[PDB]
Amino acid sequence: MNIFEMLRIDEGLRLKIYKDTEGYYTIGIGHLLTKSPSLNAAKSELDKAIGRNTNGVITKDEAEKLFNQDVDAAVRGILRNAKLKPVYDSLDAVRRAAAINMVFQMGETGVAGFTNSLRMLQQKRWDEAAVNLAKSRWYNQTPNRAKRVITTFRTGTWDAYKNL
Ligand SMILES: [Cl-]
Repeated sequence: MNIFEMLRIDEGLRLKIYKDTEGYYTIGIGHLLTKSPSLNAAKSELDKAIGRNTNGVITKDEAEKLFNQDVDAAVRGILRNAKLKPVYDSLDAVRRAAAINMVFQMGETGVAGFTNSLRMLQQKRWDEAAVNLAKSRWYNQTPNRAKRVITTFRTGTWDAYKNL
């Protein structure tokens, strides 16, 4: 298991434009295109992302290319953020994956707002951090995925992803 396999499990893979859990146009492995309700606007973003005039449809190779870029962007966002970087630096590689997962799903700004959870993670108060993380719109809206990510933070193991 690793961050790529982890996010592949959590996001799935779809080669045609679809709507994510919030109703936003998305493609591939959870690549958000736009928050606009316009499918045309989504298609425009897709073509710009891929570098060709698509039919709202991409190849697996293209989906994986975007995915790698998005994983990179998440790590980049963490390392450039004053609130996220020290917590990330403080973590083991398994828990680092959980942090990347959250940033991939909700963005750097959203994750940086988990101030109290972040503090508990940096203190390595795993059970307390887990309890705090679950007190969120995030957990309520995507509880099964959030449970997996929280279990990863709680245990520093891949146990939540091993049956998957
Ligand atoms: Cl599930």
